[PDB]
Amino acid sequence: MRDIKTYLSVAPVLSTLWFGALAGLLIEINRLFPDALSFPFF
Amino acid sequence: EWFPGQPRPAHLDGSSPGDFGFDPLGLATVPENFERFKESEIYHCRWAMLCVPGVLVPEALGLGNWVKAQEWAALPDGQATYLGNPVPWGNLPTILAIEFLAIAFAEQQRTMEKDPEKKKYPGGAFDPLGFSKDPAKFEELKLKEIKNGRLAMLAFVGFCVQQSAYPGTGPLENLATHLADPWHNNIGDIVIP
Amino acid sequence: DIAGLTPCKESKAFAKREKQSVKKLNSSLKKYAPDSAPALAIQATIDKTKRRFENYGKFGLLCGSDGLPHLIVSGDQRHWGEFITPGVLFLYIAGWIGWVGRSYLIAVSGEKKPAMREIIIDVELAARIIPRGFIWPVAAYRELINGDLVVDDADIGY
Amino acid sequence: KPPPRGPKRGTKVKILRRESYWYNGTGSVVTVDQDPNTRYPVVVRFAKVNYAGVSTNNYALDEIKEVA
Amino acid sequence: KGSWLPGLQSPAYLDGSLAGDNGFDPLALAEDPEDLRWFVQAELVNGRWAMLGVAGMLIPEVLTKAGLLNAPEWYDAGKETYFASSSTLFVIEFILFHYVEIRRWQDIKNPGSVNQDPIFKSYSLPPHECGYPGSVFNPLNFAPTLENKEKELANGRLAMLAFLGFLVQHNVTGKGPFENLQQHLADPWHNTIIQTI
Ligand code: CLA
Ligand code: CLA
Ligand SMILES: CC(/C=C/C=C(C)/C=C/[C@@]12O[C@]1(C)C[C@@H](O)CC2(C)C)=C\C=C\C=C(C)\C=C\C=C(C)\C=C\[C@@]12O[C@]1(C)C[C@@H](O)CC2(C)C
Ligand SMILES: CC1=C[C@H](O)CC(C)(C)[C@H]1/C=C/C(C)=C/C=C/C(C)=C/C=C/C=C(C)/C=C/C=C(C)/C=C/C1=C(C)C[C@H](O)CC1(C)C
Repeated sequence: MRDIKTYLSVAPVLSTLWFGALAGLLIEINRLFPDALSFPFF
Repeated sequence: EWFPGQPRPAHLDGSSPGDFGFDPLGLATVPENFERFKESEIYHCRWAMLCVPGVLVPEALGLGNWVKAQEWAALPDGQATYLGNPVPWGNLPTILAIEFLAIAFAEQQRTMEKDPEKKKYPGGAFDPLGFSKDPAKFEELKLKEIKNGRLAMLAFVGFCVQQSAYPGTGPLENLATHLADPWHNNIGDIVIP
Repeated sequence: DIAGLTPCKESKAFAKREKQSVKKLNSSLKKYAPDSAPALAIQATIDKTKRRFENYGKFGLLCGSDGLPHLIVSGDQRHWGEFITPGVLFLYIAGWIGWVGRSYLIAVSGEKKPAMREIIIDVELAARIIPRGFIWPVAAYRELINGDLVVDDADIGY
Repeated sequence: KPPPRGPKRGTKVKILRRESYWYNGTGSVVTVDQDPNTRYPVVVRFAKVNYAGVSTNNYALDEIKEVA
Repeated sequence: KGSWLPGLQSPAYLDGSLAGDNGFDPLALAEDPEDLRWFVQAELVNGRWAMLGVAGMLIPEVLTKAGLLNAPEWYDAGKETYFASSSTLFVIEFILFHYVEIRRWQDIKNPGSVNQDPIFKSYSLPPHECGYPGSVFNPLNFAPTLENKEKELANGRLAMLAFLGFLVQHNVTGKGPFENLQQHLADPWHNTIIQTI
């Protein structure tokens, strides 16, 4: 079990999941704010 | 000290009139540079001290603006005026020539003498009455000259920035205007930021 | 009106671009059933680009002589919703990332062969080091104050 | 009884030699040959491997600083 | 002391000597002692001025809505017209504060240096404790004891929180927070952050 944990902590899979989460966040932001060119908050 | 708590750097152990321990850029680490800076400081403050009343006196009494006193040079036929006296040879070329010759010749013959104390403080025939009588009084009036001249240089900076922000004005004029009404005639209109 | 660039809340070529875009979209729309989900998404994108044109006509966007937005990054905070605030936001993010990475590495340096933890991250230590981002401006600050950020003559080895 | 040259053991050394990969580098002494006919009697391990794959080499004492 | 987490062990940074210790540093910022001092002073000043500000927000609002007084909202007081224009009082503020705060900072860098009013030599100052100045600040001879520093810091932390709340609620609403309280008391369920979005 702990072996599969140390394997999961190997940079490829960690990086893939991290990048997937980041891309999901970005595409969701783009969905909720289409075309988002300026900073119309301040 | 000029600043409480901040210790004085090494090469500022008083030991000189005007030394209140202010040197944040450490230019004074070089002895020759230090003496040269003292000499140039004395020159600067002395010039500005002579040259502030040359602005004040005309500005208030019978003269006009301190900028128009030289207006004779901008236009061809300009001839200077002594409170309402256009002196026969107060024309541009003669005063230009006397300025050149006197200033250059003299300040050469005076600078080329390396006492080196006489440079900063001439004396010689400029102390026959002995206003160097009292050494305590001597250092005291030295400190006095340094302080007054620092103030005069500040005053010239103020003149510059004021005449900049107020095109074509007079120090006494702006002073009387601002004093005439306190809380809306001041630097505020100039600088919100 | 910087160099004459009118905002397309008032210019015309912007309206022409908007009109032509919605026109070609609508002409494409009339080739299906008025209820087909593809046609529905087409109308959705139509109103979406429409409200985009509207939003652009709400935030002082100075607008070119050809009907296009044009940023104004000259420093005047009047047009700052383009560079200044997003710039400092991204700088905050980048400082976050740089500081957290540097701190992780400095920490994990003290092991037997740090390469084994540089290839296979100490995800526990990584998790208890990562959220420190809120300190990256101030912390590094003190570092430079205390001179514990740089080195003088240690170059190779460590 | 004849004083053995070189540091004792474990003394982290700073390299003074210029033409090595570890110029201004921090290594560890592993031994020094007490023979006075040597010409490079100290030997140092590192934690950074150089281009040739090696991680150890020889020096005299002049090219060492017994840092600590 | 009161670790705000009945199971977590407090880090060595916050032992309990300084007032208001609860080991509340889940990000290990002040683990360096001098930075801990820095943030102590910063929390002190922020809390004091936050108490000041939240008073100046709340009390005028209720005294105006009570009919006893008449004074604009803290945000509606800028455009108001006074005996002095904005810039004048602002630059006077700037010079006076560049005196006072720089003296404070000099005290911070040097314990017990800038003590005396450098104008007159008597009347000056009794030696102080950093963050808790001497005579001319505590005229009522209050003893700087515990349960005073703790109460100060707790009230100041809550004041900071309440001030940030004021600011963000004015952002989302622009209305008087006491009016928000009245609407709240009308129906807490129909009046909250949920409906206003
Ligand atoms: C002293 C702290 C304090 C107090 C008394 C209030 C009180 C109030 N806030 Mg508020 N707020 C605060 C801090 C505070 N806030 C802070 C720090 C923020 C920024 C995150 C906000 C952001 C905020 C928004 C965006 C809105 C309110 C609104 C309101 C009102 C309705 C309650 C609501 O919608 O939930 C409040 C919503 C929050 C996000 C508040 C979170 C505060 C945190 C969790 C700390 C407070 C914990 C505290 C110990 C418990 C309450 C103490 C109280 C019983 C004495 C109410 C009068 C709403 C309003 O005006 O409509 C009527 C509204 O739209 N608040
Ligand atoms: C957090 C780690 C970190 C930090 C603080 C820096 C800092 C710096 N790098 Mg750099 N670098 C890094 C990682 C890092 N690097 C990595 C991983 C690579 C290989 C891809 C590089 C490749 C690189 C080059 C080629 C150059 C720099 C340069 C520089 C300097 C100028 C900034 C710049 O141009 O970067 C530009 C930005 C990048 C190159 C992006 C790299 C940043 C990566 C993506 C972050 C890595 C984070 C970590 C691996 C993820 C784990 C997260 C955590 C949970 C552990 C600056 C000192 C330049 C220099 O020499 O300046 C004098 C330069 O020429 N870097
Ligand atoms: C909230 C705040 C800081 C909060 C910080 C917190 C909780 C940090 C917590 C942490 O770090 C710790 C503890 C430990 C870490 O491991 C975890 C985190 C979470 C990172 C500061 C507010 C600080 C708020 C302050 C200082 C407010 C001051 C307000 C003033 C002076 C008001 C002025 C006015 O009201 C008047 C006077 C008159 C009016 O008319 C006009 C104006 C000008 C508006
Ligand atoms: C009379 C009259 C009248 C008519 O009508 C007209 C006319 C002609 C115009 C006139 C006049 C003339 C004259 C003589 C003039 C001159 C003046 C001067 C000399 C000035 C100076 C002036 C000068 C000045 C101010 C100077 C200044 C300076 C300064 C600040 C500096 C400072 C510093 C120092 C120390 C050091 C440190 O570490 C740094 C710093 C910070 C850098």
